[PDB]
Amino acid sequence: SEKLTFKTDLEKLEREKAAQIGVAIVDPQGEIVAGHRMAQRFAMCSTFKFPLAALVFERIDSGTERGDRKLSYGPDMIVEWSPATERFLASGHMTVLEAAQAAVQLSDNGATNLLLREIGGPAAMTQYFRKIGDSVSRLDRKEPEMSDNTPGDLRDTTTPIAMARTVAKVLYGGALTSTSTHTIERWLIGNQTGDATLRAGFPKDWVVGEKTGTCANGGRNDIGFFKAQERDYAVAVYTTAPKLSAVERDELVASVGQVITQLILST
Ligand SMILES: *C(=O)[C@H]([C@@H](C)O)[C@H]1CC(SCCNC=N)=C(C(=O)O)N1
Ligand code: NA
Repeated sequence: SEKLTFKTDLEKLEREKAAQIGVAIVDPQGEIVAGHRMAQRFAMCSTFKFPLAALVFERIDSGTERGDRKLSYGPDMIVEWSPATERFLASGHMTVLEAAQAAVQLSDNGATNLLLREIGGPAAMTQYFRKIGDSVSRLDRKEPEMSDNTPGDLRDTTTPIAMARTVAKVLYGGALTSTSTHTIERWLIGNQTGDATLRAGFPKDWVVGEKTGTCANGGRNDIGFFKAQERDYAVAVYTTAPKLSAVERDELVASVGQVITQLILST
């Protein structure tokens, strides 16, 4: 059984790395292909920035937001890991689209918070999840405190299956116009932060786009999509590995990518 091999290999990683590994893979309609701990809650950390960008694109599509609107800010908006926000600080603003692209592709925290300020805060992010059919994912705080990942805390969490289904809804389920869907996919493909994680474990000919996260207390996550030839999939990987170094957590997620690949290729 290829799915048994998948389960067994993930459990071997868990045991040897002292880790918990949550995975869900779904088809474009949100039907389950495979998973592991798929309805266990994990901290979203930076992975929520992909759904945030989807919210922004939905508002742009609808006309309730403009992509080129200038969002002004001062140094108060600079928090840890805000590379683009820092570069644009002297100019005094970033546009909605510049901020969204920095949030997705650099995981820029300042840019994320700038968009959160604009779209109605964590409550509004959570409302968007509910609107697209996700009753599980919740944002409670801005960055970086939302990534605290205190054991047991249900704030700022999702499950692998809820998030994989949200990804499928955004990319394949008509949440966005064709133009906006294409743009967000290109942003995910061009992500600058995921070279050593999930996509490092996929075949080089698969089209892959993803959004990473790193949380306190050993969280390392990666969510997105892959196209294996003509077949499209949405995937969410959430891991917790307190005893590993940062490099080893990257490698753990890449290893999960290889386990996913073995399943897809062999089935
Ligand atoms: C998201 O999970 C965190 C945010 C909560 O601070 C950011 C930080 C990182 S990695 C830290 C250094 N970044 C780049 N060199 C990520 C990430 O996407 O892995 N998101
Ligand atoms: Na300020």
